[PDB]
This record gives sequence, structure tokens and C-alpha cells, in this order.
Amino acid sequence: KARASEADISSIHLAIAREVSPMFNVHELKKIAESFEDPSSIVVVLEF
Amino acid sequence: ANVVNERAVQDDMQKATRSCTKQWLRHLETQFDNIAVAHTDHLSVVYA
Amino acid sequence: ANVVNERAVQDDMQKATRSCTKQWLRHLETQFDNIAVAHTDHLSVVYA
Repeated sequence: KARASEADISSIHLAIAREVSPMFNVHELKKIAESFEDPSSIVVVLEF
Repeated sequence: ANVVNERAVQDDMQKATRSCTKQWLRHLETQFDNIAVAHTDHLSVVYA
Repeated sequence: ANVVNERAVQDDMQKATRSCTKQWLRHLETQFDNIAVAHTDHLSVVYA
């Protein structure tokens, strides 16, 4: 429930449109602050 | 499954805290199988 | 973690009470990794 956000439609349709669009400014990742302490931190791996 | 199973037994944590991970991993199987028909049939023609 | 493990199986205590010790011993690891960047970069020039 920390990783999963609410289902906003203006960013799900944005994610589909980025796949076949050209890229002019080099994209970068939203910073994920994880330590991979516990075996319950496999959620971030399944997210990837 | 085999990565998180070997990681939990390295720290010899509970049987219930390991099976509730693995019940969640194949709950993601059931939720993937319901949406996998609609991605490959209807999202795939949109990217085309 | 191997000293507190052979201490626990000698007196055959619980699986949970032995795992919750080891989950705490790597909670120090995350708290040591996050602040050893701040000791060795700014405390060491103060001792120098």
C-alpha cells in the first residue's frame, strides 16, 4: 500500500502514450527510497 | 518464488510470514490472468 | 547473528523470538548505512 497509488486516469493514459512517442528530453526516474531490508521488499522488484 | 523463499530461510523467519508472501505472489497471478486477455486483444491494436 | 543463533538453539527458544532478533540486527544496518555517509564526510573533517 506504500507503493500503490490511486488510479488516476490522466497518468495511466499518459503512460500508454509515452511508449510510441518520440523522446526529445531524456526521461528520468521518480526516486524510489528503499533499503531492501526485509523479504517483503520484493514488491519494488515486482514493480520493475 | 525461489528467490524470496531462499531469502526468508536465511533469516529463519516464520512459516506464516513466508506463506503469506507466496499467497500474495500467486494472487498476482490470478489478477494478471483476468487482465491479460484485454491487454493483448485491445491494447495491442492501439499501439499498432 | 551467528553468535545469537547458536545461543538460541542451545536453549531451543522460539522461531519467532530468534527471527525477531535477527530482523532487528539488520534494522541497525539500514540506520548505519544512512548515517555513515555523514560521519565519514563531515565528522572526519571535524576531527582532522
